[PDB]
Amino acid sequence: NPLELALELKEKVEKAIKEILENPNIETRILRLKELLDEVLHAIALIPQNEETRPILVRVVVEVMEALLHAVLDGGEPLLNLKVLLEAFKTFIAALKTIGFSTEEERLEAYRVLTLFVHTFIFISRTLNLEEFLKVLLELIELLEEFFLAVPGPPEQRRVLFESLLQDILNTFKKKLKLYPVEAQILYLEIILEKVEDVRKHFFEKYF
Amino acid sequence: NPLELALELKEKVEKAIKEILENPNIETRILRLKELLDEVLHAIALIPQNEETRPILVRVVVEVMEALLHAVLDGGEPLLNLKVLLEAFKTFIAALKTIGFSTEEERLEAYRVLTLFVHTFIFISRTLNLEEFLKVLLELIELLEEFFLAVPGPPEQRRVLFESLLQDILNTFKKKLKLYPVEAQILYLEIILEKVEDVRKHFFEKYF
Amino acid sequence: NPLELALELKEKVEKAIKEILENPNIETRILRLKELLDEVLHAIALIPQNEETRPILVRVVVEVMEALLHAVLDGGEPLLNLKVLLEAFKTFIAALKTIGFSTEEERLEAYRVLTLFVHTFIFISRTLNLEEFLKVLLELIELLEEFFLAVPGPPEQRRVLFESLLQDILNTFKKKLKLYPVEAQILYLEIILEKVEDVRKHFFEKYF
Amino acid sequence: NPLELALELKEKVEKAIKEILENPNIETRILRLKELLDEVLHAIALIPQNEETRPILVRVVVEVMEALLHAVLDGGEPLLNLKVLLEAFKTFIAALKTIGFSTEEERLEAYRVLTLFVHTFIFISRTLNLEEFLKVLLELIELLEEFFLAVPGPPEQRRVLFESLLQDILNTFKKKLKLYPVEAQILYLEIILEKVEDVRKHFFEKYF
Ligand SMILES: [Zn+2]
Ligand SMILES: [Zn+2]
Ligand SMILES: [Zn+2]
Ligand SMILES: [Zn+2]
Ligand SMILES: [Zn+2]
Ligand SMILES: [Zn+2]
Ligand SMILES: [Zn+2]
Ligand SMILES: [Zn+2]
Ligand SMILES: [Zn+2]
Repeated sequence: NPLELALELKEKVEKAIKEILENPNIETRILRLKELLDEVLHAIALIPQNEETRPILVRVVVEVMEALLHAVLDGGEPLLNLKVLLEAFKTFIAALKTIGFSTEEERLEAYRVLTLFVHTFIFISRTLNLEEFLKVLLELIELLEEFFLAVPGPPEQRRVLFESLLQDILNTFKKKLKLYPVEAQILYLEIILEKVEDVRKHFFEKYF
Repeated sequence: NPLELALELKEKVEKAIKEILENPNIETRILRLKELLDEVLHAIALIPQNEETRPILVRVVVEVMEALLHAVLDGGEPLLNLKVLLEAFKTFIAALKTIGFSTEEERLEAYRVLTLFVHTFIFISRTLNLEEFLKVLLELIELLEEFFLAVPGPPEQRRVLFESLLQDILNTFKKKLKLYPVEAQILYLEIILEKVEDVRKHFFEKYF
Repeated sequence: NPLELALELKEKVEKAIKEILENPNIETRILRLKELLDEVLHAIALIPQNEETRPILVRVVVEVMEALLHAVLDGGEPLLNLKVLLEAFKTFIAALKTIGFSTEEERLEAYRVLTLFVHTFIFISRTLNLEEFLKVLLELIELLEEFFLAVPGPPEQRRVLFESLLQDILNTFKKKLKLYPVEAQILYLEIILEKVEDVRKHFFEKYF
Repeated sequence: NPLELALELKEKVEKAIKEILENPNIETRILRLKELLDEVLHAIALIPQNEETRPILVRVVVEVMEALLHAVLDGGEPLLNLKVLLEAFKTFIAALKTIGFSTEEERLEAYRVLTLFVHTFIFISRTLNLEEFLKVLLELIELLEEFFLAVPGPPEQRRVLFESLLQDILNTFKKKLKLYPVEAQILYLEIILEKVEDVRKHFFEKYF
């Protein structure tokens, strides 16, 4: 019966998270959390999927991702943390795709997780230099587009959240750029604005 | 149901403001209030929006902005406070645009908040020197134009309030300018008068 | 047929300007207008060139440049706006060179655009410090020389307009310099006077 | 009959483009587009060449290259996309040489595609470091020379477009160099100016 499998997977994930959080090494915590996320994805892949189990899997994946975000916020080199965050976010999108969403509560949970991820990524990536900043920001924008193409729902919130998150990214980029001479402003502002306009156009063509 | 979500968001914001206010550090209070404003915006973004929730969201945003203005008025460096005020007020326009306005009470509350913001900004920016003074006054005028383009309503009040606020800004600018030799008067008076004339022309073309 | 191509280019530019002006972000407006100028230059390059098309190309370029000047006058950091104005003016000179100039009406339109550019540049550059002021003023004088060498016509107007514009620049420079102690007067006044005398001598040798 | 072969090749290419654009992975999209371009070249190689088929082949090659440019603009490591762009542009030149050019419309289409390629390449290569920037710019200039030697036509447009593109490259190079200390300016400005002067001299000797 699928429901019992969902409960046993939930308990297994809870014990695994409790074990991993106990470890003193922060980098070890991050790596084991990423591996746990991948194993959770493979576990959902095997479990039968239906109405009742779907919210259970959604919640368990949300707990894993939130725990990983909190752990990656504690310590570590910023670049390694950002790369692990990107890989984990790709796995998160894949898990959300295979699970599928029906109820509104799961949609709101995923949207909250996305907002938390965006804020955490911006906060961590604040400390880098210019080139890595631009690279990670472009990767974040692309993954944002992929996630908004992954979760189906009403288009109004789909538009509002995308606009708000792109505005957050632009504000952070401008804030960072104001620390550099006038010449770099032109180049990097042009690059970021063109990328944002392109992704906005792609999304607006999609939802129509 | 949207209403219960509105109430619960209100309560969360109330204890959030209460907690943050007990913090001893001033700069921490300002920064966390700005974070709370942004998170509130993202919260309304997800909250289903209809007739009854609209006033509740307007009230909670008004309380957050008023608390931030009072906290900013207490202590801190002038320029940093002004920049945080500008960012938070831009977020305020974004939140008001997302919410939408129907009733007159919400409109009057928004106009009162705008008046409070303008007076506080002028009072704080009084202490700076002419270059930063002129800069902050210019983006203050631009953000005034954006806000008055954001909230729809009757045009007579939208004209009278704009004229009064521009008069306040001009009086403050003249008061500050009267401390320096005659040469600066010409240049800076010309700059400010041209800017205010241009924004007035833009608004008067808009509402017609 | 060249005439139909000129008309379709005109129409494309009009909707391009209409779309661009709609955007809320000021910096995006400025950058996209600069790209529109460059693409207009490239389009004119391919367009077959003859009598009737010349006025049409002169108009469309004039409208694009005027819209960019008005947009730049609205908002933005002074230095970035000035630099974008410089590159746009270089593109404008190149476009005027490739188009060719026969009729008097197009000449008067080009001279009016040059006067507008000079006044706007002076007004915007008023707010900078001495070093940036000197740099931007010297670049402005050099591009003025290039433009007056780009558009052929009767030499009396080419002399009178050059003298008037140089006088405007000198008056603005003196007005700005009167804010600072006596020592800076000697240095920067000497630099600007020598530059102006040199460019005047070059032009007067040229037209003879 | 050659005409039916041209239509069937057109339909095959449209179906292939539609299939490739569907793929989620961006790098796969780029690679399959490049392979499609090469296979298209081999297809025209076998296709009998005459008057009516020539415009059809020009159009289909233009669509393939435009789709590849748009896909390359979406995502990927900049250096990889630049190298793929260089290889695809070489293939594009070879295809244009094999097809031949008689009508003016095909010439204008090819020139527009060249302009799009130059702008996209400059925009993408903006983000690299100094040495890679210089290398890719030199390869771009060389391929520009080859393309302008590939498509025959009137020499006036051949001159104007070359001058405009070289000016674009020089402006971008100066803009990037303005981010670095004074010593690097000398060396790299010298290298780029000598290269562009040499290629201009070669072209001017050619067309005479
Ligand atoms: Zn795996
Ligand atoms: Zn922590
Ligand atoms: Zn936010
Ligand atoms: Zn107080
Ligand atoms: Zn007042
Ligand atoms: Zn160009
Ligand atoms: Zn204006
Ligand atoms: Zn092959
Ligand atoms: Zn795209």
